[PDB]
Amino acid sequence: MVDATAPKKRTFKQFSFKGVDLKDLVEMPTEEFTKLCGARVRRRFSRGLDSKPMGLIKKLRAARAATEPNERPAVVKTHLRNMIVVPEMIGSVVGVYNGKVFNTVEIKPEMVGHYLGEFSITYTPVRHG
Amino acid sequence: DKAQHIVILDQEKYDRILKDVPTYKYVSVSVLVDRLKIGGSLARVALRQLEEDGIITPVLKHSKQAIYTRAQ
Amino acid sequence: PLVVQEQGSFQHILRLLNTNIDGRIKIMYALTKIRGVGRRYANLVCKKADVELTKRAGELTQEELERIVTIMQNPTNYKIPAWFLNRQKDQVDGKDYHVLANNLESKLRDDLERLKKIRSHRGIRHFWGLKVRGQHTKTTSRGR
Amino acid sequence: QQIHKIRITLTSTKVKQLENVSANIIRNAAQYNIVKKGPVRMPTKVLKITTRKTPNGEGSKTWDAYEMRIHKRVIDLQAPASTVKRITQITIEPGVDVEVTI
Amino acid sequence: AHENVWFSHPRNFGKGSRQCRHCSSHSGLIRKYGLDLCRQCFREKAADIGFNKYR
Amino acid sequence: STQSVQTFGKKKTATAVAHVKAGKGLIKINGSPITLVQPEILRFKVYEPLTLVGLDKFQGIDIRVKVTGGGHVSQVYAIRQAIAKGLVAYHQKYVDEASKNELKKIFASYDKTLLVADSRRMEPKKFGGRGARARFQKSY
Amino acid sequence: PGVSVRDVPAQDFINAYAQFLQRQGKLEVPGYVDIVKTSAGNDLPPQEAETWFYKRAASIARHIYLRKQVGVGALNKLYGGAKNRGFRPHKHVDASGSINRKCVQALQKIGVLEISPKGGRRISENGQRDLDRIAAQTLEE
Amino acid sequence: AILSKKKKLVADGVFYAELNEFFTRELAEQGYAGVEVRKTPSKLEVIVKASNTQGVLGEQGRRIHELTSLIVKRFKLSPEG
RNA sequence: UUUCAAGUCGAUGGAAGUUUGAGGCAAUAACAGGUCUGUGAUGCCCUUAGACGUUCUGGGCCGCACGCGCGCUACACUGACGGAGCCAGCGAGUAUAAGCCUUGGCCGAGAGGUCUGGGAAAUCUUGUGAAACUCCGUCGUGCUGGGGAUAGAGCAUUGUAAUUGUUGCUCUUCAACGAGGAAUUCCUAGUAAGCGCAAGUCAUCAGCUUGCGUUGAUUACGUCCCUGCCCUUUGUACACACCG
Ligand SMILES: [Mg+2]
Ligand SMILES: [Mg+2]
Ligand SMILES: [Mg+2]
Ligand SMILES: [Mg+2]
Ligand SMILES: [Mg+2]
Ligand SMILES: [Mg+2]
Ligand SMILES: [Mg+2]
Ligand SMILES: [Mg+2]
Ligand SMILES: [Mg+2]
Ligand SMILES: [Mg+2]
Ligand SMILES: [Mg+2]
Ligand SMILES: [Mg+2]
Ligand SMILES: [Mg+2]
Ligand SMILES: [Mg+2]
Ligand SMILES: [Mg+2]
Ligand SMILES: [Mg+2]
Ligand SMILES: [Mg+2]
Ligand SMILES: [Mg+2]
Ligand SMILES: [Mg+2]
Ligand SMILES: [Mg+2]
Ligand SMILES: [Mg+2]
Ligand SMILES: [Mg+2]
Ligand SMILES: [Mg+2]
Ligand SMILES: [Zn+2]
Repeated sequence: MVDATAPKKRTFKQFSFKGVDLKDLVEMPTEEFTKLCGARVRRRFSRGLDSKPMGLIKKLRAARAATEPNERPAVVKTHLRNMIVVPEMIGSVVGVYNGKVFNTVEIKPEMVGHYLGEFSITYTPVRHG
Repeated sequence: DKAQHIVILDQEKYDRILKDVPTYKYVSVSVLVDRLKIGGSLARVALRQLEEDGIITPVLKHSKQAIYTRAQ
Repeated sequence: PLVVQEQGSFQHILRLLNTNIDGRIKIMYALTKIRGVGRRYANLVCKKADVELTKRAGELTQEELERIVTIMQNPTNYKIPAWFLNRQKDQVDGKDYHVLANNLESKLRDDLERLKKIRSHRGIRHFWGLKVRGQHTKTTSRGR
Repeated sequence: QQIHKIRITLTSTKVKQLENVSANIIRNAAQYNIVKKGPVRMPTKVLKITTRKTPNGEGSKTWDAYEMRIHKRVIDLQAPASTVKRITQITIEPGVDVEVTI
Repeated sequence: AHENVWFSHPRNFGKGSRQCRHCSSHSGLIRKYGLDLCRQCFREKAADIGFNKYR
Repeated sequence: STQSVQTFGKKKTATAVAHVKAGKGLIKINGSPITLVQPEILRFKVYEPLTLVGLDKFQGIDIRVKVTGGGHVSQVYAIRQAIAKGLVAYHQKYVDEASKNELKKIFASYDKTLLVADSRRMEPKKFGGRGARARFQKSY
Repeated sequence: PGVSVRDVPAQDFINAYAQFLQRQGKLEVPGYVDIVKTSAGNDLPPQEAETWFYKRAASIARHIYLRKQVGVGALNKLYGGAKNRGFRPHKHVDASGSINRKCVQALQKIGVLEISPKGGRRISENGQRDLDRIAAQTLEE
Repeated sequence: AILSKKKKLVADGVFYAELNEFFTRELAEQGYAGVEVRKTPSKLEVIVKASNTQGVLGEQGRRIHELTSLIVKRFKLSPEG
């Protein structure tokens, strides 16, 4: 086995997703971004983007443009919880239906590539006793 | 857990094998394992060579069963 | 192709990647004791290192032992396919990796908080210790 | 377009009318000196459907096993096309359907 | 507007994509041999169609 | 042509068409020698019709069989029946019937299935269970 | 009288044709043979790493000899076996397509087989010639 | 269009089953017994057996004429077929 | 043997001598048995425009401290893998669709992708070259190469949509389980037991049923001891009939 050492190094590290750091990630077009994520995401964008996902992105873009003192970009509500989070919509706040209520989530960078409804549980957890 | 059968053949066991196997009515994989304390894989290579060396006569040939007897 | 004998060369206990390996196990199945090394993976690193599988663990010399730990730590450098690896398309740097004994639980852990930090549904059920892959829990998994 | 090698395919659910039409055509192909090949008994097909007896879902699990036997016969004739078609109208039967292929 | 929403969800390749000839039901449909009949509707029409019980 | 008789033997689903022609004694299984039967432990089932009468009976006849259907074991019983029936059928047609009745005596006294096909077939499965007679386990 | 492939046991004929094909060395072996498993239903690669490709090609040659226009899809089903689904019952799963397609392609460049009309892969004019030869050098002992 | 043999004999039966119930609902008051479909070249003969053949063939056979029209328009049959 | 009767048990012949094997149908009445969640089958009650009609979106029917039932994998060597041998039967399959069965060729470790062709079918898929099985090897009684849950990362397919992973594939993790208490189920010959395959549901998903075939036994061919039912006799203050 010889030996082993683990001296971890840094350089003012910016958050990075699969070799692409946050700076370049956000202004990459979503066409380019999907080429470096999982198989399920890659298949979905090849199948054709219907109007519903693209319409939410347009509203989400406008909601950030409404405010330019750099605070939270006001909530956009939606039912479409099969939305795949893209770097374009990082930092936006969306209200995602869980069947009854608008769960409010703020799009953190580590949420990218996930399904929008995966962060809003649709059922209150069971509590016996 | 108590088996701890020997899998490496040293020199003390090697000549003990060639001194004990001929004095057997019937040798097989289990017979070699049972009394010589060697492993099953080591028994199989020992049988295939002891037959090639002429000490052991093959009564019956089979993958799952090797029936051998003394050649004297 | 015949029985051979040796004295003093066998090594009863091996230490690879800070894990103790029993020396009387066949080499392909001895390495499976190292967590992160399965039967399929151990078969290929031995074939890439030109270590014939017909050898017990203690039979190997030091020269061969170092040659194996080098390959496991650099699989892509030894014509090991990317799809054959443990951790491919890594989350942070996007390169294909194969995590090993002590590194596996660290990055397995780092994946758990990464799921829990974003508070995804899969990460939440992992926190509760419940099944995360959609399994029914009504009637199964009642032990403790 | 004269004498041709002509196939007549016979399918029906019931064999009595099928064999009557088959024999009647063979009979008419005998007194008329027309060389013939057949009839050829194709392996009969058993169309089976197995449903549950209960309209509801209560009781012992009992099943029906319905059947629909389909018998198919093909006969080869060596005659001009005008002769074979008029033979079909001679031996027309409601149960048996006829298709003619050259 | 409304016509683009009313009855807009696809109703193909599904259980609701087909129905019984007789009762227009969605459950217990029989598609073998292109029957497209409910299993209950089939029993009351089997003799007419030509299905008989022999064995 | 020549003295040729064609017969068949059967087991559950296996059917072995025996072409017993005459000749130097050629005996092949699907174009392969009987000396190469795949089930070695069952190699003596097809050797029985040979050693019972004596190989001298096969000097003048050659037999080529084509066995299809059934399973591995069911095919062995189909082959041995086609051979036994083929030897008898040749004697009845091209040899005196006194010899044919002699051969038939030794075969029948040893195994009925050499000449008589086994009539056993699989019982149909009935609903309410996973087998013909077996039923789903009942609970109260 | 002559000797054919059908006159020799299958199991030890392939062991002899495999030995010749390896010592001849002209068969082109793809580069992933030391890595891959024969079938998706299998869980481990073949134990005879150096010789398994030759033996499988020998088996393919013998199997094609006895039939007419067998395809490569049929070869996957033939060498496929029961998959070890964990708790679900066993099932038959076909073998890997590349291994079989490379073998028949490899066998096509050694001269034993060729693409037959109406599909499949016939045995070559020389394919009968050299297989029947190996049969003779099998049964002399 | 192109329909299989298995699917054609079943379709003829299914057509008979649906056609038979249609007469039971429409001609219930006339003692409807059964229907016989006699296929023939260039024509589809249908024989209905009823206790009263006046209610079907009434007022210069108006009902039977207006009843065969309900079958041409539902099974896409030629008016003469 | 027998009341020499109905029959039964043995042989011989026979393809078949258990009703030849197996099923389908199946009497006189009856149950508050189950279904109005099969019906454009229904009486009545409720609702009928802020619908309890119908449609659209999203969730749920899977939700988990627990008790119970039908099952599938297994606990190993009569075995696991690795090569090799290589045999069934019952069935199904499409068009200007809304897309069927898909060989053969070519890519791909696989899963899978692509190009042509055949088949509305004893023709082509298909000999469905299925699995158990057999041979030769590795393993060697070890929670081991038995077992494959749980979980991490990745690759494809179906589908508008896969997150609460549809499913498949690759690597890795490798858990209880070391033959199971009280109890209790099914079964007598090609039967039981294994072992797979097809059809139904089905865009996708079979640890499910309905069938089919491969390999193929142990043990009775008897009894009323337990259990259920039937008959006869008997008691009854029950007859809406002991839920009296
Ligand atoms: Mg809601
Ligand atoms: Mg196979
Ligand atoms: Mg295999
Ligand atoms: Mg297993
Ligand atoms: Mg298993
Ligand atoms: Mg009967
Ligand atoms: Mg009630
Ligand atoms: Mg209702
Ligand atoms: Mg209703
Ligand atoms: Mg219904
Ligand atoms: Mg409403
Ligand atoms: Mg439910
Ligand atoms: Mg849930
Ligand atoms: Mg049940
Ligand atoms: Mg095996
Ligand atoms: Mg066919
Ligand atoms: Mg273990
Ligand atoms: Mg697993
Ligand atoms: Mg008991
Ligand atoms: Mg009981
Ligand atoms: Mg589902
Ligand atoms: Mg299915
Ligand atoms: Mg009384
Ligand atoms: Zn219906």
